[PDB]
Amino acid sequence: MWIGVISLFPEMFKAITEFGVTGRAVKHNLLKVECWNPRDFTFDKHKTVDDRPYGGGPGMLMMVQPLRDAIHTAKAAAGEGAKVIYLSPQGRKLDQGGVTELAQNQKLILVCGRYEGIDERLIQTEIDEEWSIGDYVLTGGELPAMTLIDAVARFIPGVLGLLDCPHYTRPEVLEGLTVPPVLMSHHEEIRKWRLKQSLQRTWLR
Amino acid sequence: MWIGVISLFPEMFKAITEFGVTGRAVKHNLLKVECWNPRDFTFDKHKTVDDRPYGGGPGMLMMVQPLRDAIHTAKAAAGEGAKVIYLSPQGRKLDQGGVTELAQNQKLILVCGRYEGIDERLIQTEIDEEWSIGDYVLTGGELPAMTLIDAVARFIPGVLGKQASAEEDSFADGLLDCPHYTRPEVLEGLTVPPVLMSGHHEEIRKWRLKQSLQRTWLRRPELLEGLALTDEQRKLLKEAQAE
Ligand SMILES: O=C(NCc1ccc(CNCc2ncc[nH]2)cc1)c1csc2nc[nH]c(=O)c12
Ligand SMILES: O=C(NCc1ccc(CNCc2ncc[nH]2)cc1)c1csc2nc[nH]c(=O)c12
Repeated sequence: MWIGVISLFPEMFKAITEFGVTGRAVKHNLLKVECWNPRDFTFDKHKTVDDRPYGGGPGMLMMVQPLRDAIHTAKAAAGEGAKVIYLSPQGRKLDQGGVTELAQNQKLILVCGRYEGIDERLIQTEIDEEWSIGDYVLTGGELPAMTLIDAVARFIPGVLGLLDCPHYTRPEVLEGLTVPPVLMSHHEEIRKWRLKQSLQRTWLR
Repeated sequence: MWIGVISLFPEMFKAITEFGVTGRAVKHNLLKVECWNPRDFTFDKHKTVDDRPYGGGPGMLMMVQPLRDAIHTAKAAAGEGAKVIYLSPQGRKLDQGGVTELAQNQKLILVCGRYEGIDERLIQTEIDEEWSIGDYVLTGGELPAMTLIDAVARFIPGVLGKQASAEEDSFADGLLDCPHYTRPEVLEGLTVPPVLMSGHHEEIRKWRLKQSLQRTWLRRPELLEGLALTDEQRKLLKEAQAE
C-alpha cells in the first residue's frame, strides 16, 4: 500500500514510519508513506502558509496556493486511482466498517489541515472524501491521519462481539490478588465466556 | 500540565513534544511530557516484555514486572494527585465532554499497551480509568495517548496564545462548522458566496449559522437529537430543509 501525506509537520509521521507494526511494514516494503509540506511550496521570504477568511471572524485558513500545489505533487507521485482524503472534524466518523472500506485502496493521499481548515472550493476541486476520527477537538489533522494509517495498515497482507473476559499472567499472587483457580487447573470455554457476558451485562449495553 | 507516559515506543511522542501547538506548549513550559519504556525495566538478554496468559488461548499479555516497574517510576516522578489512565480498545469512548473532564487534571499518567493488553489485577491496583479514542482497531495505545494529549493540551492556559481559550471556543461546539473561504476570489472558476464579501456582519453570521445547521443535519443528524436550539436556529434549520 502507498500513502501520500500533505502536512505542515511531516516529521510527525516518523512516529508511524520508524516504529512498531507500521515501522516493520515500511522496513519490509509492504507500506510506503511519502510526505509533502505546503511550507516548501511558498514563494515569499516568510514562507506564509495561512490566509484570512472572507467574511471575517476569528481564525485563519490554510493558504490555498501552497496547499493546492503540495496536493498536486502528491497526486503526480501517486498516479492513477489515488483517493484523496481530507482529515476533517466535519467528516465521516471513523469506525471499523469505515476502516475496512478505506483499506480496499492501494493508494491514498491524506490531507492534513491546520488553523480553522481549508477553503470550501478546495474540497470540491481536490478532495474525494472527508473523515473524522471522533467527536473531540484536536489542533490539526496529523494525529487523525496517523490513526487512519495505523488502522488500514493492519489490512495489508504480511503486516500482521462482547467485552473481553479478564486475563491474567504471572505471578500467581500480585499485590495479594490471586488468579481465579479455574485458570491454572481444563476448558471450560466458560467461566471465560460467562465472565465475558457477566462483564458485558454489568458494564456496557 | 505534566503528563507521564508508559510506552514500548517512547520516541513516537516526539510527534507531540517537538511540533505544532503541543510543541510550542513544551518550549514555553506550559506542558511537560515524560516517557518511560517497560523494555528498559527488563532483566534478561532478550529484553522480554510479553508473557503467556494463564488458562491459555491465543495472544500474549504484557509482562507484569517490567510494566509495573515503569508505572512506578512515572508515579514517583509525578508526585501526589496523578490520575493513571490505561488506553484500551474497550475503555470509555473519548468525546469533547470526556476531554473537558480529563483536562481538569494537572497531572496524568498515560499507560499504552501492546499485545492483548495487561493483567486484570494491574487494572485494579495501578489504573484509575480506561479510555478508548474510537470504535476502530489500532496496533497499540500510543496514537490514542498522543490524541488524548493534543485534545487536553488545548485547555492549558496560554497554549492557544492570544486567541479565545478552549472554554470560550466551546460555546459553539454543538454543530458542525460552516464552509469557509480565503483567497483567491476565483478558484478554478468557482467564486466565494457574495454575502461573505458584503461586510454585513449579521447577514454573514445568519448565513454561516444556516450552513452549519444544514451540514449538521445532512452529515451528522444524530448530533441534533440531544441539542437545545434557539428560536433563530430552529427557524434557519427549517429554511435549509425547505430548500
Ligand atoms: O483537523 C482537525 N482538527 C482541527 C480543527 C478542529 C476544530 C475546528 C473547528 N473550530 C471551530 C469551532 N469552535 C467551536 C466549534 N467549532 C477546525 C479545525 C481534525 C481532522 S480529523 C479530526 N478528527 C477529530 N477531531 C479533529 O479535531 C479532527
Ligand atoms: O491498545 C489499543 N489497541 C490495541 C488492541 C486492539 C484490539 C485488541 C483486541 N484484540 C482482538 C484480537 N485478538 C487477536 C486478534 N484480534 C487488543 C488491543 C487501543 C487503545 S485505546 C484504543 N482506542 C481505539 N482503538 C484501539 O485499538 C485502541
